Amino acid sequence: LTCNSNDLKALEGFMRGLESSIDGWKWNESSSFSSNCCDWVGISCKSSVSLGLDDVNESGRVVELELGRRKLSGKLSESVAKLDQLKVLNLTHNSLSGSIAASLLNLSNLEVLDLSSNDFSGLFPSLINLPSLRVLNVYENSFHGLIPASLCNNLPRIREIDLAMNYFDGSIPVGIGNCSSVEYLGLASNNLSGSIPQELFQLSNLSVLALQNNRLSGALSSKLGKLSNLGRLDISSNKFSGKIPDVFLELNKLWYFSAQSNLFNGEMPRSLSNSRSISLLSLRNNTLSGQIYLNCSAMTNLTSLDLASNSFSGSIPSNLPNCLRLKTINFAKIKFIAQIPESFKNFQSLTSLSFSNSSIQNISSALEILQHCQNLKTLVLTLNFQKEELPSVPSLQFKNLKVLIIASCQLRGTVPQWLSNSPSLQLLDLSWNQLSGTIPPWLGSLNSLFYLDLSNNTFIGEIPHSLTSLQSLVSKPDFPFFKKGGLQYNQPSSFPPMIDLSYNSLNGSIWPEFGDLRQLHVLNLKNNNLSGNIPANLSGMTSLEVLDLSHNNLSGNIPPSLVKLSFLSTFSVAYNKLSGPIPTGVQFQTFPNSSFEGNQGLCGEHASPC
Amino acid sequence: NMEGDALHSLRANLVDPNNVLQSWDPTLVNPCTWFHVTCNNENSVIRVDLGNADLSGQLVPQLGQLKNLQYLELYSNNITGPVPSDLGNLTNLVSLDLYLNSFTGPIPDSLGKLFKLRFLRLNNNSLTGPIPMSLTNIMTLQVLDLSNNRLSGSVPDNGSFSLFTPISFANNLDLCGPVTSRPCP
Amino acid sequence: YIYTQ
Ligand SMILES: *[C@@H]1O[C@H](CO)[C@@H](O)[C@H](O)[C@H]1NC(C)=O
Ligand SMILES: *[C@@H]1O[C@H](CO)[C@@H](O)[C@H](O)[C@H]1NC(C)=O
Ligand SMILES: *[C@@H]1O[C@H](CO)[C@@H](O)[C@H](O)[C@H]1NC(C)=O
Ligand SMILES: *[C@@H]1O[C@H](CO)[C@@H](O)[C@H](O)[C@H]1NC(C)=O
Ligand SMILES: *[C@@H]1O[C@H](CO)[C@@H](O)[C@H](O)[C@H]1NC(C)=O
Ligand SMILES: *[C@@H]1O[C@H](CO)[C@@H](O)[C@H](O)[C@H]1NC(C)=O
Ligand SMILES: *[C@@H]1O[C@H](CO)[C@@H](O)[C@H](O)[C@H]1NC(C)=O
Ligand SMILES: *[C@@H]1O[C@H](CO)[C@@H](O)[C@H](O)[C@H]1NC(C)=O
Ligand SMILES: *[C@@H]1O[C@H](CO)[C@@H](O)[C@H](O)[C@H]1NC(C)=O
Ligand SMILES: *[C@@H]1O[C@H](CO)[C@@H](O)[C@H](O)[C@H]1NC(C)=O
Repeated sequence: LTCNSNDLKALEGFMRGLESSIDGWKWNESSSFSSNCCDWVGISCKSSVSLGLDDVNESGRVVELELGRRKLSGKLSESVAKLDQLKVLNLTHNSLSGSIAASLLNLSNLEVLDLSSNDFSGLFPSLINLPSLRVLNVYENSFHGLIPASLCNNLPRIREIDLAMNYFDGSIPVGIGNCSSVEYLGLASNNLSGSIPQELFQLSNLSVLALQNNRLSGALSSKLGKLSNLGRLDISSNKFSGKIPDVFLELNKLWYFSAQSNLFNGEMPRSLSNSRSISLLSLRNNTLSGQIYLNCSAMTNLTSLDLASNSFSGSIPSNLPNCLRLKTINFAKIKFIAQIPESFKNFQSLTSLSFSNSSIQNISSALEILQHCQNLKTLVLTLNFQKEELPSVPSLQFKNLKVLIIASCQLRGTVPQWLSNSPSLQLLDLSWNQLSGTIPPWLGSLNSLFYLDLSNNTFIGEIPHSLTSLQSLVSKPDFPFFKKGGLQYNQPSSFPPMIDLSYNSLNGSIWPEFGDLRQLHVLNLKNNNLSGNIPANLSGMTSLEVLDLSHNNLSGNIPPSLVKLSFLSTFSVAYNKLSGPIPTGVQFQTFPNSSFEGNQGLCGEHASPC
Repeated sequence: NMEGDALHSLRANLVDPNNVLQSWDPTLVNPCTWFHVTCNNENSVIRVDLGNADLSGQLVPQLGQLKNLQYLELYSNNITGPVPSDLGNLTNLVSLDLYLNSFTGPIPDSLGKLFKLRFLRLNNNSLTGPIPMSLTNIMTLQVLDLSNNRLSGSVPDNGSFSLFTPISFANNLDLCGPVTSRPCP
Repeated sequence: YIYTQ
């Protein structure tokens, strides 16, 4: 109940190290807060008698200091090591900088040390005596040089070690094998190089191992089969090489394996094709070759399978619909030059499929097959079927489809009616095709659609009024997408809401009612026949980041009300019939002179004086 | 990625009742797909347009880490606290708009290290103290609005201030000079 | 256009 005096003096030292005051602590001494550190917020006391301290005084001792997310700036004072009964030290997600005193790695009672997400830098202390420590987390700091070679010599009770997101360098220390009790080891996002020391495979309680994003090299030795309790392994973004060892019968708990973006080659080992455990499998962006083979009788846990961007040859495996839990497939950038097997009509587990840039052919049968997969949510056909004809058959139905992208195929035909059988469409990309006709007004009735890309086609006619009324533009496991370097979008909600009709033949004017779409981030009308006045009411699109009207026939004035778009970063009226003063609002003054070019009668700032 | 970290530091420090920062996800390899951020072709942030976003909270020094930043538009919000000196580390800035906010404290002297700056608008805040002299060194500066602050001091007509007029310094605490309406004693 | 890889 009553703060120990030495503990209080240690906490007072910690306090000066900081550049700002912690609320819930009596700080300045003009503070009206309690002088008893035990009622300070983030501090937990235990009786001296419960800690087995039999001495003359009965006082509260500080066993937990938990300051996570308190917005702390300063150093970490050495005097924190004066608190000898400390069990938990949690400083996570703060601004603290400086080095870590060796003193603090000497505390005998310490159980959790969590320093993560700070500015700590310099070398990590080489002397670790922390015989009570379950958890050591330095994730996300500025530490550099070697991981301590002696790291585990004094950590007999250790459970989680996380060094990830630092500058640590060198080979993983041969002493990493003395970590015997460890379950979690994060090394990812560092400078580590050389081979994996054979001694890593002696850690028999190892459960999760994160090695991704380093320079690790050499083969991946068969000794991996020694870690039989391993459930999750990320080897991604290193440079390893050679065949993948055929150990997967030995790792019977392994549910997660990610080797992507390495130099691996040869065929996938037989045992991996047989794993009864693996759930997520990502091999993408390696040199793997041969005919893809999975025993879907053996593979009863498979859910995410990602082979994209590999050297595979032969046929699309026709037995994959026999993997009963399999949900997502990224087959992108494997060049099959075949069509989709008839048997995919039975894939009822599949929610997401990408054949992007896989040289698939006969789109007519592709859609006829794929409509029978009831659970299809995401379908990416980009860069296939080149020059074929986008089926106009009314019969096709994808009921559950959220995302449809068939882009850059040079497809011919019109926007087909069958697409209306997907009332839940959020995202539609038909861009970069030979598609013709008029954009059908029924698109307006899609109540979930927030992203529409019709760009770089032959469409003609007017923009339909109904787009003005799209419900989701009026008001408000993993399958990465990349947008043409390409930026990565993790799910559909990551794309700014968009209407991109750019690069077509559309005639007509721009409807005033666009001002009703308050959730629209991007409007791209560039490169069309659009004529008439830019409506003042565009001012009402409050969320609009990008407004591109360039290369059209538009006449009249840029409406001064466009100053009310405060989020508008990027804008072009270039090459139109436009005339009059350019709006002087703040966003406009930051637009480049090229945004207004090719309009003779435009004047004011950005042009010749009116 | 360090730029993502900088802007995320800014996010943890702001207050966003309308979720305009909802798309800002620190786990991403960079922040180019984040809404309201624009990057150049080498994928480095050249714009942040947060104007009139109902944002509250405060800035952060980490803002100073965006080496290619050009336009910082924070105007018309409720952001409070100091204007960080680290802002002076942005050499490529042509526009800094902090106006119509709640900022207090003085104006960093480091602001005079922005030699490409066209637009400086700090007007309509609570800012106090003197007007940093280095600003006269910025010859590219087209617009200056310090009006409606608590500033106190002398304002020379030398250098780039020869360009400006009393409306740029109007409605302060105690300001005098030839570029102002009141001559110094 | 959007693609995956
Ligand atoms: C540190 O505290 C945060 C809450 O601020 C918590 O989420 C995290 O689990 C703690 N770290 C450890 C190692 O317990
Ligand atoms: C592993 O532990 C043993 C026994 O304590 C010791 O001989 C060896 O030096 C340790 N490993 C390293 C490299 O410190
Ligand atoms: C690994 O697990 C078992 C049970 O969790 C335990 O008995 C043993 O202490 C652990 N192994 C080592 C090497 O400490
Ligand atoms: C593919 O792997 C190589 C070599 O590891 C890497 O450098 C490259 O960035 C990877 N490509 C992608 C898009 O991940
Ligand atoms: C299947 O995967 C799940 C996690 O998705 C995991 O809990 C389980 O261990 C795996 N099953 C087997 C048989 O290993
Ligand atoms: C595939 O799996 C089943 C069940 O595991 C097994 O009995 C069968 O012989 C395997 N076939 C091959 C060719 O691996
Ligand atoms: C498509 O594959 C081609 C040919 O193999 C390659 O040049 C190109 O990078 C790929 N494009 C995309 C977006 O995947
Ligand atoms: C539009 O499409 C063709 C291929 O369909 C492509 O080569 C061209 O560069 C694209 N142009 C624009 C304006 O996007
Ligand atoms: C744009 O052009 C006008 C005159 O045509 C000029 O005063 C202004 O400085 C130019 N803006 C830029 C940044 O080039
Ligand atoms: C303007 O005068 C001030 C005050 O004496 C001085 O500090 C500053 O450097 C001068 N600027 C120029 C460019 O002459």
